Amino acid sequence: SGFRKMAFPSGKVEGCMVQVTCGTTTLNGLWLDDVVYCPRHVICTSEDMLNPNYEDLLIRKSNHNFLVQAGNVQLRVIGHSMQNCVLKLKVDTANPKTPKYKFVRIQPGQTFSVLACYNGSPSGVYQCAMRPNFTIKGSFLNGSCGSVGFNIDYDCVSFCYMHHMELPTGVHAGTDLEGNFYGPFVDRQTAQAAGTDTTITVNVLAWLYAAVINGDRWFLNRFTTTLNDFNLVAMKYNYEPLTQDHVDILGPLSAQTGIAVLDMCASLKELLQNGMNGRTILGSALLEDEFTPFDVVRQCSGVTFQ
Amino acid sequence: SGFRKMAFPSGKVEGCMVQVTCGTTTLNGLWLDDVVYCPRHVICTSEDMLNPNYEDLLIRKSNHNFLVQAGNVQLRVIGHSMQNCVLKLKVDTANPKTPKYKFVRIQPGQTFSVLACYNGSPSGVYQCAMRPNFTIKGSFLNGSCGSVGFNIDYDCVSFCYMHHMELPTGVHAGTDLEGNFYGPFVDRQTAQAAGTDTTITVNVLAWLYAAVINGDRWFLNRFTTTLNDFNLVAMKYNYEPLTQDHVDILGPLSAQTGIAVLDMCASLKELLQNGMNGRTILGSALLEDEFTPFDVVRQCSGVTFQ
Ligand SMILES: [K+]
Ligand SMILES: [K+]
Repeated sequence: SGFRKMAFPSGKVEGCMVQVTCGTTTLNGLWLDDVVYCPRHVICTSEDMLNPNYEDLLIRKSNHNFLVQAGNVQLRVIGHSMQNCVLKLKVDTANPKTPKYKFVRIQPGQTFSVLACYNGSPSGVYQCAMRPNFTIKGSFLNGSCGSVGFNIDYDCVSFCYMHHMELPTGVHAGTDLEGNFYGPFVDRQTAQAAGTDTTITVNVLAWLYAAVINGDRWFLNRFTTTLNDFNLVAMKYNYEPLTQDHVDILGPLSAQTGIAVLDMCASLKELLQNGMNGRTILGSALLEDEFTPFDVVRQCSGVTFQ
Repeated sequence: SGFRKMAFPSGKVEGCMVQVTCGTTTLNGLWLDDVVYCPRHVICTSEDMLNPNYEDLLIRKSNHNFLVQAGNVQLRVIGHSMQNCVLKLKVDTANPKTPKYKFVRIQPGQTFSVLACYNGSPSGVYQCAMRPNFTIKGSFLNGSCGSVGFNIDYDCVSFCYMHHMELPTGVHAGTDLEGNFYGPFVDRQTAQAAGTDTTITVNVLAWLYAAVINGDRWFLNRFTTTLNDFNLVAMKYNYEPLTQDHVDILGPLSAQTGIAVLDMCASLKELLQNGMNGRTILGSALLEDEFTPFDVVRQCSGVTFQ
């Protein structure tokens, strides 16, 4: 049946993307009801970016400083405010294509779909994980800022990411839709180090379950382990600790397959210690960690969105 | 920066997906204007599937044998015809969300986005390649049939694939939207072997260029090669021949990077012979072959879709 990096359908988000311009900067905004959300660094000039006082930069701004274009339609800005690192432009028109939505702060490990946009227009869609160091390994270019990450549950878009910057290492950083950065990052052009990145253990386990559902059973072994003994081995290979909450979320998959989580953990332990011996799991020679337990179920069970 | 399996935005295709039921079988249909396209095997019972006479099975069908549901709206079937292996159901309502579209027959190695659907509702979107043996390595479950593959150019959806079946090996086969199978496959439950699958060489090269654009240069070596000497090594590793046309299509990327195609070929030759020495290219320990030269440009240049 197969297994792919599978993104949510993008239709609901496509109709919310607009172009926002201020000064010398154009980037993307999210148009929901009569508000457009975008990164507040759009108000900065190059020189402002080095040490911006945003409260003061925004006071000196007027509604007429902001050009918002939805397709070939100018939206008139009739108000502006700042929530943390997000700019909220109140416009004269509610988006008639506003979907059901919420703003959610995700945790490291968790995944989301990215609708990469330039000039308010979608370029493509791909699946991403919030890395344990609060960066994402996206595919983004100049002008991508304001592009959002999202999950869909039924008909409800949960927006969890807005793109703000690329770090020097070529990885990406941003906020929830309430404007709070994931990670120790600030929207200021000043050197800022990403933490060291670790592997998302719960996701590697989820993917091993995916492999079992798709037939691959060679890595299942006769050994077992305790959670603590597993985490001790994990730590040494730069894997995130496995928590009881992780074990619980892997429940549905353990039930579906009949293999218990601690059994799978022992299977992973061996994989970490010995390697794969030039074998592949779901076409991969590396252990893949950008699929959550929910992602595997959704794909392996055929969950749909309406 | 960054490089991902990036799918086209799915919005334009989402609004064309419907549920088609006949007998006890439910699968997906593509609703364009007042026609719904779906696999004709929807008219077969399990017993019919072993040796179907489609002309005769269809004569014995009436419009009222087909239930089409678009969301919670029943579309009334008022006509039916068969074009090769695709069923065309004429319905009472033109799709108000019909996009600009064409039907295109793609070639092996070319890529496309898949909107996996169940019960006329989208589950997810992912990027696919037409394998050299005319199969696709999709992620599809029971009820996925009628799901389509597509590219977008500007505002125009080019439909290139409709899903019909999974082979025993777990790979997938289907038709263009005129109903002609890609490959030597038939919509009959009778043993059908996929040809031996080879690696899409031009795509591996395109991806190596992507890797260079993103920094990775460790695999660039001091050697060069002729096209023929390359193809001799390629053949031995189950790689498709590299043609002059392939060399020409890689031109833009060779220009962008400054590395000539035959130089990159030599870099690949060594990778094939020695392996990767536990190193990775764009996060991968395997050579990836599901990105075309165009795909790399689009993603690395930031092409957008109206
Ligand atoms: K600016
Ligand atoms: K070389």
